This record gives sequence, C-alpha cells and structure tokens, in this order.
Amino acid sequence: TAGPDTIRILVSTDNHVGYEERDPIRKDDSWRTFDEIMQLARTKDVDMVLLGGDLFHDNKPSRKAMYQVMRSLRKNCLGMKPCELEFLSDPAEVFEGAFPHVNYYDPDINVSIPVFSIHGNHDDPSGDGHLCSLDLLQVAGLVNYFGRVPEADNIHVKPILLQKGKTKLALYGMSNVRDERIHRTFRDNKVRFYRPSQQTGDWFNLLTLHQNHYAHTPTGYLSENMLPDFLDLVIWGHEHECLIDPKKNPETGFHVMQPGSSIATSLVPGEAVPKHIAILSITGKSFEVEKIPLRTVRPFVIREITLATDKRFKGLEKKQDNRQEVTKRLMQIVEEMIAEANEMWRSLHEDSQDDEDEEQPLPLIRLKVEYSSPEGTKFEVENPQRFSNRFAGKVANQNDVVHFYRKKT
Amino acid sequence: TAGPDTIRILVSTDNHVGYEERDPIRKDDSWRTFDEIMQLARTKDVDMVLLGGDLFHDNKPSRKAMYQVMRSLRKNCLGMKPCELEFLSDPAEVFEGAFPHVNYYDPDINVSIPVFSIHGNHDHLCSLDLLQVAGLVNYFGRVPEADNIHVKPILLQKGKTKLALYGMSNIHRTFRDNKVRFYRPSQQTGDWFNLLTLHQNHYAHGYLSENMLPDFLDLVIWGHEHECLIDPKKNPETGFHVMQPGSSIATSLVPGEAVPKHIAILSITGKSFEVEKIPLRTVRPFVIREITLATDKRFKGLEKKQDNRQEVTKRLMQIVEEMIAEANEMWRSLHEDSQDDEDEEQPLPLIRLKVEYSSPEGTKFEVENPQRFSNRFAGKVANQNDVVHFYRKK
Amino acid sequence: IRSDVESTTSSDSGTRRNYNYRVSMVKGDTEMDMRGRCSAGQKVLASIIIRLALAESFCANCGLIALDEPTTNLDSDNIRSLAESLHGIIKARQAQGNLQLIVITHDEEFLKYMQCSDFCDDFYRVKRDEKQNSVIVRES
Amino acid sequence: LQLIVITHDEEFLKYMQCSDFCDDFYRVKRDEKQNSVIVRES
Amino acid sequence: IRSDVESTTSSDSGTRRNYNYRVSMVKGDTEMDMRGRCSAGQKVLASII
Amino acid sequence: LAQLGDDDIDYAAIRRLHIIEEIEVRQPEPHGPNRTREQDIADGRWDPRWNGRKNFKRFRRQGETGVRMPVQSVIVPLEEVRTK
Amino acid sequence: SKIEKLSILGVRSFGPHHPETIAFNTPLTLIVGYNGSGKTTVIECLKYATTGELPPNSTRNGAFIHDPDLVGEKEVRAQVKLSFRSTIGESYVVTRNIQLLVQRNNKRTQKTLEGSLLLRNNGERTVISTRVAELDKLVSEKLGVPPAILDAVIFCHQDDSLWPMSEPAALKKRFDEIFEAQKYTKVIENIRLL
Amino acid sequence: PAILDAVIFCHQDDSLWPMSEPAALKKRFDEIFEAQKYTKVIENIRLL
Ligand SMILES: Nc1ncnc2c1ncn2[C@@H]1O[C@H](COP(=O)(O)OP(=O)(O)OP(O)(O)=S)[C@@H](O)[C@H]1O
Ligand SMILES: [Mg+2]
Ligand SMILES: [Mn+2]
Ligand SMILES: [Mn+2]
Ligand SMILES: [Mn+2]
Ligand SMILES: [Mn+2]
Repeated sequence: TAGPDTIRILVSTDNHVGYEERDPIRKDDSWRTFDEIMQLARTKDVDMVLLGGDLFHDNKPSRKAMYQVMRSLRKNCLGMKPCELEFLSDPAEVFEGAFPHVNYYDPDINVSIPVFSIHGNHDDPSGDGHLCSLDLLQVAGLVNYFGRVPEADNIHVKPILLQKGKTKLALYGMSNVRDERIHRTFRDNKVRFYRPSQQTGDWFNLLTLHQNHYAHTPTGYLSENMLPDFLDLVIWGHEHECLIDPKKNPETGFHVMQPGSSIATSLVPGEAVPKHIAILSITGKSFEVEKIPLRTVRPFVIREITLATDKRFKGLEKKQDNRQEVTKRLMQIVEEMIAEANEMWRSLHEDSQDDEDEEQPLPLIRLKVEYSSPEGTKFEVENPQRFSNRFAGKVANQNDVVHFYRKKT
Repeated sequence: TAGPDTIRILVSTDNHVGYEERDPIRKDDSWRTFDEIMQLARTKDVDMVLLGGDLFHDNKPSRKAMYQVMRSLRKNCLGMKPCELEFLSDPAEVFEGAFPHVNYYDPDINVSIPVFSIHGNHDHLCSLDLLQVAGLVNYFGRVPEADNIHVKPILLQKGKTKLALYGMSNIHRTFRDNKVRFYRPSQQTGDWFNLLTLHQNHYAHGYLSENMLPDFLDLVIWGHEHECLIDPKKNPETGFHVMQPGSSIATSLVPGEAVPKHIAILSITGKSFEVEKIPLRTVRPFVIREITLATDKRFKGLEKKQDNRQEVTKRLMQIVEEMIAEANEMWRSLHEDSQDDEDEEQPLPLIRLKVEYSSPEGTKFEVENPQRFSNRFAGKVANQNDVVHFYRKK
Repeated sequence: IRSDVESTTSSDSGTRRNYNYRVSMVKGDTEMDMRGRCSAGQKVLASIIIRLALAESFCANCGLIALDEPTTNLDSDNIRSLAESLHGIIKARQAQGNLQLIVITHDEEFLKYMQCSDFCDDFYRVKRDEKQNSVIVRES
Repeated sequence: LQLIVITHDEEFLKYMQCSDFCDDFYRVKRDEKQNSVIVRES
Repeated sequence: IRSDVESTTSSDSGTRRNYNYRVSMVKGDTEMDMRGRCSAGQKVLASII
Repeated sequence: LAQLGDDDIDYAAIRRLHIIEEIEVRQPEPHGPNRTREQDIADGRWDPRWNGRKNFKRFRRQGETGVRMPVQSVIVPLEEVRTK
Repeated sequence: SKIEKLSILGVRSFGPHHPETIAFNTPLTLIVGYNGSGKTTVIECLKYATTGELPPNSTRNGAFIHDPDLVGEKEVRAQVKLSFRSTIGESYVVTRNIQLLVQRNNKRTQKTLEGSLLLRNNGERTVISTRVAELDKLVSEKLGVPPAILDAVIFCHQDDSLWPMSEPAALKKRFDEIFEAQKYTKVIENIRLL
Repeated sequence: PAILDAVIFCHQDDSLWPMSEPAALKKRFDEIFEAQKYTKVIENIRLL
C-alpha cells in the first residue's frame, strides 16, 4: 500500500559482495545479485533502503568488488525525484563531523533513494583511521552510515528520527560486536536506549543488528528476550537463512523478521531456502511485509543421505568389492538433483520480457554423505575430487560435489 | 588576467598521496599537501585542475589514503559555481562505457571545478576509477596498447578561446618506429591551442625525447620528473615551450627535491598563454648539502693525522645544527603572513647530509653508526632513522 | 664467504675435520654479521648472488640458476629495488653469454618489471583446468 | 600457560585486547633522552 | 613430527646412534613434506603449536 | 514448535533494569527544495562575481521539474594527422 | 651448458593423460602461476631429470606421482623428458619413467622403470644407454657440472631459497656436500682402517 | 637448560625452527633431548 502517509522500506542483508570473486564460473554472482536489488528499489518506488550489514565480504575489497557496488548505487539512488522524508534527528550526534548533514540533505548531490546501513563482522572498523569500507561510500555521498558503536563498553544507541506526513518512525541502530562481548554488555545492563519524547509515544521503533541468533555456546547468541519491550519490529541481520515472514514473540510483544543473505556463501541446508528481500511498509503503528523473491540468485539444492539406512541399494552394496557400483547409485542421485535444480530456475523465469535473452546458469549441488557402517561391513568411498570432476560443465562448483564423512561418537 | 575569454588551469603532479604514512611524524605530510592544492583551486577561482598523474603512491592505496583524497575533492570540487567550459568531443570516443559523459554534464552531481587526470596504474580498473564512478574526477589519456598508440585530444572552449588537451598516459622503440598517430582538428584549423601532458611510464627501460613529438603543439607538461622547474622554456629544435610542474612532497631525499616547490596557474588567452607560480606552503621544509671530508676547509684535516672517533661527532654537530637554523628560517619567512593563525606548530624539518670520507693515504677517518648518529637528533628532525649517509668514492 | 680452517677439537684417534663456514659483510672498517642488523630486502639479494657466484666457481661452464619466489615477503620499496637489481646481473652476464636463469613468481606486480624490459621473448603460465590438472601456455 | 607475545600490529593486538581475556598491555617508548621506558596501559 | 629412527647407519662393530627429523602435514592418509607452501599463517601456527 | 532456552534470568527485571534517557527532537528544516539566489548568497554559497558568467552545466536541483534549461553540444569530429 | 626443452607427465598435479611441455629461452625464462597452481612442480621435474634423485623423503607413498585416485585408474605411469645441449656442440635428450600401483590395500608401491639417453644426431637417432645408474653418470658429464652442486645450489627448494642466510651451522652443513668434501673424508677414514 | 635455550625463549626469526629445514631441524632436536652427552658416555665406554 502506497500513500502520502505511508513509508515503504526495503530490507536486505549479508549481500557479501565479492564472495568467490575469482572463481571462473561464479565470479559475477556476488554483485549481479546486488545490482538487481537496487534496480528493484528504483522500480518499486521505495522511500529508503535499509541494508542489514556485511555489505562487503572482505575487509579490504578489491577494486572490482568496490567498483561495482558504487556503480549500482549511483545509477539507482540519484535522480530528480524529491525525497519525501523529514530528518528530525540531530545530524552531529550520529554522523561524522566532516559531513554532519544526511546525504540527501546535501546541496550538491541530488539523492533520490537514501540507503542506510550498519557495518558487519566482515566489515568491522580497522586500519589507521578506524575506517570501515562503508566509510568510503558515505564520504562519496551515496550511503548513510549509522548504528556505529565507538566504545564497546558503554553502548549508547540513539535512534534516527524519520517522519513522513503523519507516520512517525524511529530507527534504532546497533552494529556488529564480537558475539559474546555483546552477550556480556546486555547482561551487565550497561547498555541503554534513548527514547523520543516529543509525543512520549506514537513512535514506531525498528532495530537492525548483525549478531547470531542461536549458537551452541550459551554466550555466543544474543538472546532475543534481552531486548526492551517498547520495540515493534527487529531486523536480525546475520543468520543467512531466510525467514522473511515476521513472527510475534509472545513474551516481548514485537515481531521478528530474519531476512537472509543474497548469496549462498556456505553450502549448507540453511542457505537452501529460496532467497527473498522484503518490502516493509509502515503506517502509524502498523506494518506490512510483501516478500519479493530474487531472480538472479544462483539455483541450489542440497540432499542429506545416510548410506546405512538408505532404502536404495540398502543391501546391494554390502557385497565385497563395491566401488564401481557405489558410484553408480550416486550418479543417479546427483542427476535427479541436477534436473530438480534446473526445474526451479525455469519456474521463476517462466515469463519475462528478457526471458529469451537470459541464459540458464549451472546449478550448485552439494550432497553430504554419512558412511558409518557396522564393523563386519563397509562401503567403499570413491575420491571426492574425481567424483565431482565427472560433472564438469554440469555444476558450477566443479571441485567439490560430495563430502563424505563418518560421525564421531 | 581574468576575463570572459581567458581560461585558468591549475597544474599539479606527483602528489604521491599516502607516501610513508606509517611513520608517526610524517603521516600527515602527504594528504595535507594535496588538500592545500584544492584549497587553492576554489580560492583562486580556477576553471579546471589538471593532475599530472601519480595521484596515489601505492597501486593499492590504503583506505585512509583514499578516504582523505575523496573528502578533499568533495568539499572543493562541488559547488554552485557555474562552469564556463564547453565540451566538443564525443563522449564515447575517450571515456569508459559506465559513464561516458563528462562528470559536470551529469544531471545529478553539480561540479564546480572539473578534474582532469592521467591514468595512475594497471593491476582494467585502476586506482582513479573509484573516484570517476563517484563523478568527482574526469578521466582521459588512456592508451589501449603499446603497439596501437592513438591520442584523442579533448576539445574544450570558453568564449572565444579554444583549447585542445591531448592525453598520453604511461616502450621507447614504438616512438622511433613512428607508430604513434595524433588526431588534430583540421576544421577551423590553426586556431586550436594545444596542450600535451605525458607521464613517462614508471616501469619502462629510456625516456621520451622532446624531438620525437610533433611540431604543432604549443605547451607540454612532463609529469614523472620530480625536480621543480615551473617557468616554461622553449626548445629551439621543437619550437614549443616546456614546463615541469614538479612533485608536491619530497619522495626521495636528493638534490632535486631541494628546490622550493610550486604549482602554476596556466592562464591561456587566444593562442598565447601566461603562467604565474604559487609557492606551496604546507610542504615539509627540506635542506641538503654534500661535504667532502678531505677537501673540507672547516676540518682542515685535523682527523687525518690523529684519532677521530671522539671529535668527529663534535665536528658534524656544528654542520648539522646550522642546517636546521636555515631550515626553520625559510619556513618562518613563508609563514610570516597570517601571524601563524593556522598550523601554528612548527614541523620538524628534514635534513640530509652527504659526506664522502675518502682518505688520501695512510688516513682512517672514523665513521659512526648511521642509525646511532641519526637518532641523536630525536625531536629536531623528522627522519630520525637516517640524517647522514656515508659513502666512499669508488 | 669467510671460514675457519682450525674448527676441529683435537682428537687422539680421529681426524674429525669439519671446516666452519660463515658469510659476513663489510662497511668501512666494521665487519658486523648480517644475521640481523639488515632489512628483508638485503638478504634476498644476498642469497641470489651467492648461488650465482658460487655456481661458476665450481663449474664456470653452466650458467643455470633457479630462483623461486625471490620477491615473496618483501615490502613495496624493496621489490622494485630487487627488480632493478636482477636487471644489472643479467646485463652483466649478458656480455658473457652464459646464463640460463629461471625465476618463479606469483605476484602480479613483480613480473611486469622484467618483461617490460622486453629482452625476454615470452613468459609461461600455469593454470588449473576443470579437472584441476595443471596446464602450460605461452604468452607474449 | 603464561604465553608471552611481542607485536606492534594494531590489528593483531586489538583482537586480543577486545577478547577481554587480556587484562592490559604494556608499552615501550623512547623518551626525550632516547632511553627506553615501560608504561602500563589497559 | 616424523623422526627417522632408521637414519642410524650400521657401523662395522658399533650402533652409531643418530635420528633424522623432518615435520610433515597430513591430509587424510597422504602426508606431505610441509615445505614449499605459501600459507605463512599455517607456517607460524604450526611452529607455535 | 519454537525453540526455548532456559537461561534462568528475569526478563521482566531486565526490562525495568533498562534505563531510558530522553533525547531531544530537532525541528525540521527545508531540504533545499528551491533555494533562491539570495538564500545562497546569505548562506555564502553564491559569489556575486559569478553573476553574468556563462554556464554550460546541465545540472538541475530537485523540485525544478517544471523549469528545464536545454544544452546542445556541436561535436567536432577528429582527423588523423599525416604523421611525419 | 644449456637446457632446451622440458616435458612432464603424471607428476603431482600434472595430468597423466596429456603431456605438458615448457621451453626455456636464454637468458631468462619466466613462470607465473596463481597460488597452489603447481608452479614449483616444474623445478622438481627438472631436478629429477638431471640428477635422477626424487625430492626429499618423498619417494615413499608415491608422493611424486599423480595420485592414482584422481585419475581413477589403479595404475599410473609418470614420465619426464629433458632436452639439452652438451658442453660440446652436440645435444642429446633424456627420459625417465616411474610407475606406481595400487593394490587391494591403501598401501602403494613405487617401482622404478627403464630410462634411456638418445642421440639426436643430424638426421639420425642412436641409443646411448639404458641403465639409470650409468645415465646418472652420463647426464652429469654431459652437463659439465657435478651432482653435488645441483643438490643444494642450482635447484633450490622454495622454502629454503635463503640457505646462505640460514643458521650458521646449518650454513656449514651444505658446503660439506657442495665441496664434495665427504668422498675424501672417508678416503681418510679408509686410512683409519689402516 | 637445553629446552630453555632452544624451545622456550626462542629468537625472533628463529621462531619458526619447527619449520627450519630437515638437517637444521635435526641439529635442534638433538640439542633439546640432552642426547649428545649420553652419546659421549657410550663412545667412551666403547673405547674401554
Ligand atoms: N600426489 C599428489 N597428487 C595430486 N596433487 C598433488 C600431489 N602432491 C601434491 N599435489 C598438489 O599439487 C600442487 C603442487 O603445488 P606446488 O608446486 O608444490 O606449490 P605451488 O604451486 O608453487 O604453490 P605456491 O608456490 O606455494 S604459491 C599443490 O596444489 C599440491 O597440493
Ligand atoms: Mg611453490
Ligand atoms: Mn554475513
Ligand atoms: Mn554476518
Ligand atoms: Mn612520481
Ligand atoms: Mn611518476
């Protein structure tokens, strides 16, 4: 729903630009996805874009990694469209003194779609001047940097006050910290937040953070319940899994939105759910989410099979000297995944203005295998490298397809 | 001269930003000087600034090196000032496909003073490109291949005045073969002023000879050379004047860096031009001299017939110390104005003394450890690691 | 390359002849050792010369030497200083007409210095194919 | 375990300092007399 | 750390005991000389441990 | 269905142990919708010496959609010179 | 005193089904490759071509042969060739062959195969010998260099490129080989049997 | 003391003596083990 009293916000995270920058077949999946998000921003007439974090995958991105990010922002964030937002927060408190004004308040740059962000773990402050890669963009005037945490001990969090018509918005920022360090600060109650007081209410509150959600270590994860109760919706920025659908936590009283990355960095079950970016429309105290799937993402399928309990060739591979037949079963396993992978890609691009122009990519496959067997028995395992090599030209991740392992007890 | 037809160009070069910013004392040496250049650009009301090249010292500039160059450009290059320069060359020919149009034609980023530079380094993308995408600095002078040399001048106009700006970035064999081909406008021919800036390739093995270039040019700019010779000179064989802008910070302590540094304002009217030099203030003071021990009158060789270690140090103290005397005074002379309103602190000057300890015969001058000698001036010289270099003629 | 002839502890019924070998530097009178007291660049140039010089002494007929990643682990200033250094050696040996020098480097920066000189006709390369088997190509 | 590490890398040292398992790091500095001195900082 | 206990040479009437040492890296069954790689991080780490 | 972890800490206590500090709200200012010449001069953006100077800049500020200034460039082609 | 051309087959990463070749040009021959791209393998083969000695502690386990699992055949044949010009105007070519078998067991046995030295006379080919022990002696003489030097100087391993700048006693050890000092020390020890 | 000299308080660039080359690596273990001194008692009693 678009109206004078409604503010539309785009949500994205863990874009990890630059990942696998030098793989021969997968070099341009890192950024081309990113170049498509902004193209969505201009097309969908969104007010402002909020990046979860981890904008750059490497602490010192190469020129190519940086160059394509700046190009995409310039094309799709500059125009003659006037901004419909009012900046009520003090420029000096959150931003650098070099350019205290927000970017679209600048007189010399015609900013159309302001983009907000928070630095991530792979983009933490470093170097001589405590500069993070984002800082180069902000001076260029293309990205607004906020949620920065100068002192790790005394965490001070000031929201950014935004208002469009009668819709009043507060944007709380809390950038990446060592996982268990943030565990400890919240525990000590040293952290604090600064509420608006002009109404002493009627302010929508949105929080974006880039810490892990659940981890084995009790301290690693920043527990959800530790957040205050006055918040309304939270942007969990680290878990690459996608659960764009918001869910109201019972004890707190706010919804939780977990976007998920734009590229699949680690071939695991989590990064298999289809990728999405959300359109967050806010009006008054109400919000609505319209999930938008990404078209350019590399397809991907993962299957978990345990040989011992596998119905297929359950006992047929129990005979001595089972190496030629062992691979024979798997070749039929992968080829099904290849077909299934190529099926999804066609479904998404079934109809489009450039469907004919676009060419099918090579789907990614990963087959994780457990081959523990009783002592009197055993299964032969082929070379992992050769096993995948036979798919050259059928899968982008040629070097590895399967990962054999035995559970340790 | 400042009129509706005159065109003012601010020429610089070899700003080597980021040069030795690891050292504590000289970290602010590099980028601060660059800032002063642009500060002059806006204050002096120039129309375009022409960087001789080597805008960055390291092919992979550190973030803090880039961050401060972009900060400097944004404050000074972007402003409400109108631009009186009319672009006549096709954008496609001499620009990259991403943003072929010159930056100040952009409908989204106003540019008060366009910046024209030469290519910095190749690792397609170069260091400068990160600036061009932001639109801060225009580009030119790119050459596709050594064998295929094609120079496309950028034609610019202001009122009646007409300017042509050839670009030849970055081998000696090709020029002798005459493979290079220059495009020169034959329409309205003879009324185009011509300016050629060339930055000799760092990694060539061999330098361009002034006699190789054509005879129709008017003014030329050599970039790589660091010694400053700002006033132009005419070569009788070539028939055109040559100018050597010189660097902005002393990269290598040698006699060349000694001469004071300037950036010129290249005013052009019609087919003729006038030049005036602006001394660069922030540059670190630098003084150097060479003394031969044997010939030194001051020593009179009282070391030759005796032991030396104890008093040799005593001898150089009077020589090193007095160098610092004129090191600050010349800084003081240039900083008399403004009554030290800004940067009131006195920077530690750079000193280099070139001593030859050649002994005539049966003489053994004692030489102290360089490092131990240098650090004795901690707090009086920035380059505490080395203040004197000792060598014996071979 | 200095040495000590008398490095053998006297033995009643054993020759036990081991000659100490220790290379040292000279600046004026001082002859301090180079294990320390010198920068990284100084060593890498040092080793190459010793291998070079040592080879001809024993044979004097074969000018074959094989440096391996000599430029690795060097700061910016030294690598170019190293590059010009190699340039002098080859020109010096060029007149002699006997030097077959093989050098391997995976730094993009270092390699261009030698080929820019254009004395070497071409340079080889090694790549990993779809099957991760090394391949060799010739590039000018 | 009483490991001792010497480094002048801001990165490498800040990582362990932020780890919170290092109480403090000592320093070595050249005073006006060019003489080494140790000053404790946390 | 693969110390070679068979490096000891057999003298005519004596043991002449001497053990030859060379540290190796193991990836599955394969074992490599560990020398010649460019993973300076691996080198320093292995030395430390 | 949801995953529950018992950390045995009173979240109700945590909520009241949190301290909230009021932050002042600044009054809005125009985002340079259409700044007049006197506004820039008063702000020191505009130099009176620039008055009367020809401008080839194709730049347009936001909110100036109605007013358009056209820029026409007569591109002069280049000629390969007979190199001696 | 010159080396003409090299050809590898089935060594370490290099594939066993297609020979790879590289030719050396006077004075300098360059080799650049991405990290972990088998840049150093070229040198190793050059060493094994001349001095006929496998890399250190690498002859067990077939560490110097393209691992049989990668190709997928229990049997792997590795070949190394070297073309060179003798101290005299004549030029020969050298060959060597290795074979590795995978039994039922994970264990694998390295087997040395016959090699040869060929005479590439003008419009003629002749076989000089086929016994490697001799070929080791032949090759060294043709090159005009003795085997000691190549062990520690001419073909230096990657990590120890700075052996002259190593620990002084470690610096000492190598010269003992370079001087070929040990042959004559045990001649003295033969005078101790006296 | 052998461990004190070789392992514990290692010299700066010698920090990688676990990755010094095989023969130097061997010269270093033989020191740490305190083995060379009992090779000397064997060879003395062999002369006996
Ligand atoms: N038996 C083997 N079978 C298959 N591959 C092997 C075998 N032995 C070694 N390799 C690989 O072959 C490659 C050889 O690379 P090397 O030449 O030793 O090192 P490099 O290529 O020079 O990389 P650098 O020098 O450290 S940047 C490496 O990737 C090894 O892992
Ligand atoms: Mg190698
Ligand atoms: Mn991430
Ligand atoms: Mn993350
Ligand atoms: Mn320069
Ligand atoms: Mn230069």
